[PDB]
Amino acid sequence: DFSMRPGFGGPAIPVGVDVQVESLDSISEVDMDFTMTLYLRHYWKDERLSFPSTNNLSMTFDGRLVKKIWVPDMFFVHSKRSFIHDTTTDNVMLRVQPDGKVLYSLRVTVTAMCNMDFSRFPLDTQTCSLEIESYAYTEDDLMLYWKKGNDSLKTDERISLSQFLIQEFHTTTKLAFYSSTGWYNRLYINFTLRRHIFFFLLQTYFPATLMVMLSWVSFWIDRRAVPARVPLGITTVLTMSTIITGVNASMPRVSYIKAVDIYLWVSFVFVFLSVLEYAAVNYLTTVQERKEQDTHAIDKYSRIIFPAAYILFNLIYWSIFS
Amino acid sequence: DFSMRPGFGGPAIPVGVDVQVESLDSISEVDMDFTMTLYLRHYWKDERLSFPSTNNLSMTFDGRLVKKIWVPDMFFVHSKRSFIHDTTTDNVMLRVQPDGKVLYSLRVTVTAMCNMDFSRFPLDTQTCSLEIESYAYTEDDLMLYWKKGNDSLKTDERISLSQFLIQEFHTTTKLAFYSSTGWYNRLYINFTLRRHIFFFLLQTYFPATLMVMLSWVSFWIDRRAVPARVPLGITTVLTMSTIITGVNASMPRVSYIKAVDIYLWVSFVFVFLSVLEYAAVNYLTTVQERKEQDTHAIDKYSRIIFPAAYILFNLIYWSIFS
Amino acid sequence: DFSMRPGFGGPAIPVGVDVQVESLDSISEVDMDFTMTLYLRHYWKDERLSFPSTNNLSMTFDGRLVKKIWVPDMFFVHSKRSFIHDTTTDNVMLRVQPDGKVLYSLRVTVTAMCNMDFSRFPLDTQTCSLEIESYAYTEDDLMLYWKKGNDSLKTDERISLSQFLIQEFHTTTKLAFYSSTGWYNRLYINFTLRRHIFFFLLQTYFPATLMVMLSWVSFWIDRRAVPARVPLGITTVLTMSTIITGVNASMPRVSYIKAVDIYLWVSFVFVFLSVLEYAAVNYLTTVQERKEQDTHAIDKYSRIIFPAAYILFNLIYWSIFS
Amino acid sequence: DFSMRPGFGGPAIPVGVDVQVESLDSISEVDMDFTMTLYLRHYWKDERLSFPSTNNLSMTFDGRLVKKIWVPDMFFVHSKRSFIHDTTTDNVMLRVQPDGKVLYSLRVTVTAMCNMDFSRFPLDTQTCSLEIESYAYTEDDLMLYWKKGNDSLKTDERISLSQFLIQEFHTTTKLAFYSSTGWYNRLYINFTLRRHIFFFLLQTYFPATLMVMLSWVSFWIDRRAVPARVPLGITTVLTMSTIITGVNASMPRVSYIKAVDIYLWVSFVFVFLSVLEYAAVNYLTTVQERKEQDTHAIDKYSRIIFPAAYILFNLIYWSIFS
Amino acid sequence: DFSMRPGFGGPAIPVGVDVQVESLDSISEVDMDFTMTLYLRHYWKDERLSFPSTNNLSMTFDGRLVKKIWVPDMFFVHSKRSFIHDTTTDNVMLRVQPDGKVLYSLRVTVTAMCNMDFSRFPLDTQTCSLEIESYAYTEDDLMLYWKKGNDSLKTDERISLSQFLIQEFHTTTKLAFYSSTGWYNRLYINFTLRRHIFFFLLQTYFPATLMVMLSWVSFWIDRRAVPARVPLGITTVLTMSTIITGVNASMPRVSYIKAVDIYLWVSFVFVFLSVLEYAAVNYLTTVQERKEQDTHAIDKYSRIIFPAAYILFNLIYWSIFS
Ligand SMILES: Cl/C(=C\n1cncn1)c1ccc(Cl)cc1Cl
Ligand SMILES: Cl/C(=C\n1cncn1)c1ccc(Cl)cc1Cl
Ligand SMILES: Cl/C(=C\n1cncn1)c1ccc(Cl)cc1Cl
Ligand SMILES: Cl/C(=C\n1cncn1)c1ccc(Cl)cc1Cl
Ligand SMILES: Cl/C(=C\n1cncn1)c1ccc(Cl)cc1Cl
Ligand SMILES: CCCCCCCC
Ligand SMILES: CCCCCCCC
Ligand SMILES: CCCCCCCC
Ligand SMILES: CCCCCCCC
Ligand SMILES: CCCCCCCC
Ligand SMILES: CCCCCCCC
Ligand SMILES: CCCCCCCC
Ligand SMILES: CCCCCCCC
Ligand SMILES: CCCCCCCC
Ligand SMILES: CCCCCCCC
Ligand SMILES: CCCCCCCC
Ligand SMILES: CCCCCCCC
Ligand SMILES: CCCCCCCC
Ligand SMILES: CCCCCCCC
Ligand SMILES: CCCCCCCC
Ligand SMILES: CCCCCCCC
Ligand SMILES: CCCCCCCC
Ligand SMILES: CCCCCCCC
Ligand SMILES: CCCCCCCC
Ligand SMILES: CCCCCCCC
Ligand SMILES: CCCCCC
Ligand SMILES: CCCCCC
Ligand SMILES: CCCCCC
Ligand SMILES: CCCCCC
Ligand SMILES: CCCCCC
Ligand SMILES: CCCCCC
Ligand SMILES: CCCCCC
Ligand SMILES: CCCCCC
Ligand SMILES: CCCCCC
Ligand SMILES: CCCCCC
Ligand SMILES: [Cl-]
Repeated sequence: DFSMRPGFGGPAIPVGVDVQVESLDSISEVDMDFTMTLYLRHYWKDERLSFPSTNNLSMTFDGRLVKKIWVPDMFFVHSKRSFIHDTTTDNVMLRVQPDGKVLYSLRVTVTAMCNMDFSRFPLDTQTCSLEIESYAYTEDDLMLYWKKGNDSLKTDERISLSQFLIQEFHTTTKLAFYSSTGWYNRLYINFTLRRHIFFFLLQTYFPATLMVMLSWVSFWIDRRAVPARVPLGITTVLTMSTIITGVNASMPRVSYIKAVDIYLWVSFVFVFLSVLEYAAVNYLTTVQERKEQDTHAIDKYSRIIFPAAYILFNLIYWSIFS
Repeated sequence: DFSMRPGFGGPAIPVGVDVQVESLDSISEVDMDFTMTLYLRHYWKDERLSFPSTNNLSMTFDGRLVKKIWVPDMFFVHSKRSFIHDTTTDNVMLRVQPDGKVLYSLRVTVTAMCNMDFSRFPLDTQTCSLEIESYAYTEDDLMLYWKKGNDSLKTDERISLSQFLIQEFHTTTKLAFYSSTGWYNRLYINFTLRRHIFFFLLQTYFPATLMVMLSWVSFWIDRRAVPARVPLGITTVLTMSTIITGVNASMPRVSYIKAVDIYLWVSFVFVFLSVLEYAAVNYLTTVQERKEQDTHAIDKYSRIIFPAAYILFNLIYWSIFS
Repeated sequence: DFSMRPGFGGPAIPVGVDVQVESLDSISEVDMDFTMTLYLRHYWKDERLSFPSTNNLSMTFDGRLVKKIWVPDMFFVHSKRSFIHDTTTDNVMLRVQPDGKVLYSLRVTVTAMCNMDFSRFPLDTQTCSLEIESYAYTEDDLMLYWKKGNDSLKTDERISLSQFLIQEFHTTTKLAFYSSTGWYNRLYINFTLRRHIFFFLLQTYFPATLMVMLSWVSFWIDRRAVPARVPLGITTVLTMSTIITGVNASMPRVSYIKAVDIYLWVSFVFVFLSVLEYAAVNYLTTVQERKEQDTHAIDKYSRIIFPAAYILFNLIYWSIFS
Repeated sequence: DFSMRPGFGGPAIPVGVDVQVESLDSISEVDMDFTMTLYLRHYWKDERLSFPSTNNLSMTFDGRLVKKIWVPDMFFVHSKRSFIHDTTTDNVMLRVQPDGKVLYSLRVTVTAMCNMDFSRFPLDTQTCSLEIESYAYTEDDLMLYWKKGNDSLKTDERISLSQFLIQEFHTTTKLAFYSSTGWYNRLYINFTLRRHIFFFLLQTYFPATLMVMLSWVSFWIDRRAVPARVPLGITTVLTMSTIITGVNASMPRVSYIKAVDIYLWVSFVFVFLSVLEYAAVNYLTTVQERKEQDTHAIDKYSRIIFPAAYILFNLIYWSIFS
Repeated sequence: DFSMRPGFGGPAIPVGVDVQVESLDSISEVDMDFTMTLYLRHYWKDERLSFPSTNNLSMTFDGRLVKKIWVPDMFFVHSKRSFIHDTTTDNVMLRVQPDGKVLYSLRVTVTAMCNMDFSRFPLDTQTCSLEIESYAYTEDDLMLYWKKGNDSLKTDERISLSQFLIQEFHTTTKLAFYSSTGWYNRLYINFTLRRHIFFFLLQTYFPATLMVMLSWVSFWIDRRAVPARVPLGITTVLTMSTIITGVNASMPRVSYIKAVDIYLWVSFVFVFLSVLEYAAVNYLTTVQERKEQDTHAIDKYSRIIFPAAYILFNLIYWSIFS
């Protein structure tokens, strides 16, 4: 009866795992998941599978035999969807040796949930993992381990992504507990991710800075030229508002506060204050004309104060986000 | 014949349910649904499943036995789509004890319809539920209950969402009736949802307020400077219209009136009225010049009246939506 | 042989239908279809299904028996896609009575084609239907009818949609003909749909109207102030063009002429004419100065003529679309 | 052995086809394909299927018999995806007559590749086709033809599309050759498509034309009014650029040159030239003032030359695209 | 036992491949993959499949026989998803000759990963490939080759794409190694891709260039006209910012630096510098008036220097990207 595991009732059966990674097919920021294609290999010794031959060499069967014999039942923990490839036929392999050591191999694609924090965007780093576990059998019945330690993971040379950079592949293990079912062995495949920083500096942190620098030109124009100093500021407000909407249309769409939002909103406040400045100046000059019937003090102070505050802002901001 | 339930013809069979929640995979606002992955467990006593062993301990089978024996038929009420995971094999478990107490377990993902009201957006709170029912059998044949009361629900520590905050998981039960079929027992899994308010305050309720404040600067400029007071107002109208279209491009897309729409439209009316104000002033000054051949009264009254009305608006608005 | 219908060769077998509607899952305007989840019930009398019991009460089987016995073959006319739910097992029920009266029940989701006319958008009303027919058997072999007349349809209390309002559920029947196959009986489920009008009035018919009102302010400014009357009109053109593009980005995307398009284009023409007006005025004043070396007549006539024409436009427009 | 065709080894078996079209479900411009739902019927005479009855009338089986007997193997040439409907059961019909004439019928949806040329957009016309072929058997084994000539195609009265107009359904046949396999018979279903022209005239060819007409107003304003003639032109440039981006956001997205692109770019050049015109005029007047210390000739020539060139452009353009 | 290959234990079985390409269904730039539909053919000699007939001619079976006999197990290396077509029945063919030479044929669609570099966009060229391999058997058991060399690939005459141009189809072979499994034979189908350059020149490299040319007009306007030279520059900044956001909304969405980005950002810097220029000029004139109580030198130098620098930029840029 190939429904009972090898060594039933006695000690747990040692099953060993080997993995090779093919590709990383996609990543979704809004749904917080990633998709991967890999090869998965198993090993064990079963005597009901022995045969009399002198060759001392393995012999090959396929998926049809897999539905007759007994086989492990690993599954992917914290997955959203997976499948096994089937063209032009099932991507399954089964090799059987004279002494009874089986090898069993699959090709699969998995989508796995990854929790991500965007508060430092775009200067963040994300960490993700793939988890492997047996579904039905506890650690007293089935024992699970990496076949050759840290060397039981292999990775493909052309694995790439359009939005990210990948580094630091390694394996770990950990024991897990379910309250209604027991203690299970679990294996992990970990890696790290990062973005192209110097592109975001030019896409977002550059136009805003130029706009704030453009609002300071007003302090050097003659206060007598009202039809020239009034339209300049409000057009500058318009430009900055347009920019803040273009950046939002090109970003992934997240609804809590991010690093880049802070910088843009502060630049906006600097440009709004410049408009209030000249309104004060105009009003004071006008009441002086009325009272009686050279650069203004507020102009020659603004020319110093505004840039220095912006410089202080930048120092603190980049001390916090580094 | 494992087509007749245990206890056929006599009294109803008691079946008990246990649940553990894995993840919340996605939420759709336009279609009004959510997607969830969970583990589902059942329990009962059947004597046709007894076997002679002294061990007083459970013994394990899998999905192939499930197609031979009799098994409950629960289903998900008010679901749009669901499925059972099958890699690397069916995520199914079956454990059978010497006295005949069966345990049966599945891994599944469900999308369930949730009715939502957006009239208070973005200050709303949404309530959603998952419902479990037997398809074929009434309460006189099958009896359904939570195995250990309020403690029959377990939830994962890293359950998270990018747009929402989750709280208040608990269980309830209720009897249900179909007119052509009878009375059935139903179980419920309830929870609550909310948004990040202080992000929306800065994304939407901040730029508009600054714009209305910018339209008030006009009352302090000299009425003699026509080429300076005329372009200011119409450029301010342009800026506010641009803003009202950016917010609409970044929101989920709903076609009845929402809280945030009201605030934006009222700000728009304030800016339109400021333009009509100076047109009155200009016309009156001009006819005075013609008649005959200092700040105007309407200017020095507007400087008080406009801000006070806006303050009254804000008081009432936040008294209504709190 | 359960491949021959009950009453083969003699008279047609009467089969009766009962329906209960669960939810309306989605609607697509571009592809012209809707998606629905319902319960579907059948009834008939078959003697090969009789059994000797005294109970005078029905007894329950499930989907496995359905593959052995004979069963109707209804299908959904003018559907694009459908399916039967299968978690945690097939959503199928079969109840069999001592005298041989079978009851058979399914849970299904269907997407059905609905032809829609958008010429009156957004003041339109759409009518849609679900059609049920037997695939293989003509009216001389199988007879199909509603079990209890108008009362054979039941509907759920919380059926809702985010963009529409639903009303007027009722049933009808009609005989249908295929040229290569014969006459068949058909059943229908009809209902009506409508939009939230007073939201569209504020989203689209309000900003344009304010813009046209803003273009009339120019007639009251002094014709001597050229740098003040020239930029006003062209900025107003810019604002109206921006608005006409935002509305188009927020609508469903249809490529023939709709009611709302007409109103927007007419407003655009009014604003373009205002610019041509002042160009005439300026030119005439200038040639007068040249000839020789008070309000202009065209100004004081425009102040009356423009609003009156707009009022005439609105009267006719709302007499046509009501 | 129902694996050998009727008439094996001798002459080819005549199989006849009949078709009725239900709906046209969708069209994709970017991927260049369309999706269709239809009924497909076959006919032939097989003697291994004869039975002794006097009725001289056909008798009905279904899909389960289809898996036992022999049946044709038609397939859809140049399809991307297809399927057969299966709710509430397989949409399959089989009718068998006393003399052995079989009728066999299916309901299916197909997506078929259609090659399209967009160079004349939006004044184009597209032609598409559906192709039917036998997969395994050459013209010496299986003979394929339309059952009743041009009358073997039927079409539904409410077939409609939201973006197109459909006309000219007819059938054709053609012999085809594969180099590694042989000569096969092929059947075709052809039709024609077109757009709503007079909507595109108003959506795209109208605003641009008004803008070019607005740039000509500048020639009639007094050259002495620099602060009035300078902002007019550059604001007009801004408006035209905005328009050219809105049209691009509402079109299907194709990356070679189209008819409508040409018209928009030429209008853009006309508006840019108007700005250069006044710059010349201003410079010449200024140097005249300097030299010494009425309408300008370039103004009164532009008033004639610009409109006449635009009229010439329109004549040629509509002579080419008609 | 048709589970052992022909020639088991002795020498490897020679299997030969032939391919014909139907269509190229789609391409995704963000996910870096392409989708293809093709016919795939195999050949070999097996004696357990011989039959006694004099005809010296092949005889036809179908997919049902394929599940009984032994058959190769090729698969698609570096694929994301594939499938075999099944309407109206499995697209499978099997022809068997008196001497035992089998022919076996399939119709399939595959999506295959293609690594792409966008740094030269839009002047890039991409190279892609399709790879074929045996899953279970090494080169000592199964030998794989192209049936007729370079002539074993055929391609369809109407293969086309909406965004690209296709050229250079040819075949290659290469031996491959897996560390846990052995050496395998691999076949390749290669081709080349390119874009429509002269469309992108007009869509992107034309408006920016005109804008930079428009910013140079300012050097020829009289420095005394402040209300005419100040609004011109800031409106030009606004126009250029708008343009840079429209291009980004119409491109595929990639997050590292591309060729076209560089050109746009440099144009932006030229327009910002023009505004700073007149601010210097105005300030110097004003202090001169104050000191004392003709074209400026910076104006007549700018008129030469700005265009020459832009010309130098273009020379270098097109020397680098050619
Ligand atoms: Cl971010 C934005 C506008 N939005 C664009 N899309 C959605 N909201 C905004 C927020 C704060 C401030 Cl200070 C200025 C601006 Cl313009
Ligand atoms: Cl909300 C909008 C424009 N739209 C943008 N997308 C769709 N409509 C609008 C509505 C009312 C008022 Cl008072 C002002 C404006 Cl700008
Ligand atoms: Cl509706 C549009 C521009 N488009 C925006 N998206 C696509 N086209 C338009 C059409 C006619 C008139 Cl009179 C004015 C305008 Cl602005
Ligand atoms: Cl069509 C476009 C801008 N784009 C908008 N989306 C993508 N590019 C443009 C092209 C040529 C000319 Cl002469 C003027 C303009 Cl504004
Ligand atoms: Cl490209 C962009 C704005 N963005 C539009 N969408 C996203 N960012 C920008 C970047 C650099 C410079 Cl110098 C100018 C501009 Cl306007
Ligand atoms: C979490 C602090 C946000 C501060 C935003 C300030 C915007 C001017
Ligand atoms: C709105 C501007 C008011 C300026 C007042 C300045 C008083 C010192
Ligand atoms: C932000 C500028 C403040 C200038 C204050 C000047 C007081 C004399
Ligand atoms: C939540 C961190 C806010 C940091 C603000 C920094 C302002 C310079
Ligand atoms: C339901 C009341 C809506 C009021 C909208 C007012 C817009 C100015
Ligand atoms: C359009 C402005 C008219 C202003 C008239 C004011 C009469 C008191
Ligand atoms: C909204 C301002 C009204 C001002 C009225 C002044 C009447 C003298
Ligand atoms: C439907 C509620 C409208 C509330 C309007 C509040 C205006 C201050
Ligand atoms: C079908 C009549 C359309 C009229 C459009 C008029 C646009 C100014
Ligand atoms: C382009 C404006 C011309 C105005 C001419 C008016 C002649 C009565
Ligand atoms: C649309 C306004 C026309 C004004 C005509 C005035 C003729 C004296
Ligand atoms: C096709 C109907 C056009 C109606 C135009 C109404 C103009 C007032
Ligand atoms: C194929 C000719 C294109 C011409 C484009 C001209 C744009 C000004
Ligand atoms: C940039 C404008 C220069 C105009 C020069 C005109 C010489 C006839
Ligand atoms: C495009 C207008 C050209 C005008 C030339 C005038 C030469 C005196
Ligand atoms: C490729 C056709 C170009 C036609 C240009 C027509 C310009 C009037
Ligand atoms: C990799 C060099 C980028 C240079 C960008 C310059 C933008 C002004
Ligand atoms: C912000 C403009 C300052 C110009 C100073 C020029 C000194 C030579
Ligand atoms: C970019 C223009 C520089 C002009 C310098 C002029 C120095 C006299
Ligand atoms: C990474 C290549 C940068 C090339 C810059 C060229 C500037 C002319
Ligand atoms: C905004 C500056 C105000 C200065 C008041 C003296
Ligand atoms: C004259 C003060 C200049 C300040 C520059 C930061
Ligand atoms: C808009 C203010 C009008 C005042 C009339 C006296
Ligand atoms: C002079 C009146 C000022 C009012 C500020 C709200
Ligand atoms: C646009 C008005 C023109 C009037 C001609 C007398
Ligand atoms: C003086 C005429 C006013 C007209 C208002 C509609
Ligand atoms: C742009 C017109 C220039 C005329 C030179 C005489
Ligand atoms: C005075 C010339 C007018 C030309 C109109 C096309
Ligand atoms: C921007 C030009 C400055 C020149 C200083 C002499
Ligand atoms: C007078 C100098 C002109 C320079 C044109 C590039
Ligand atoms: Cl001025």
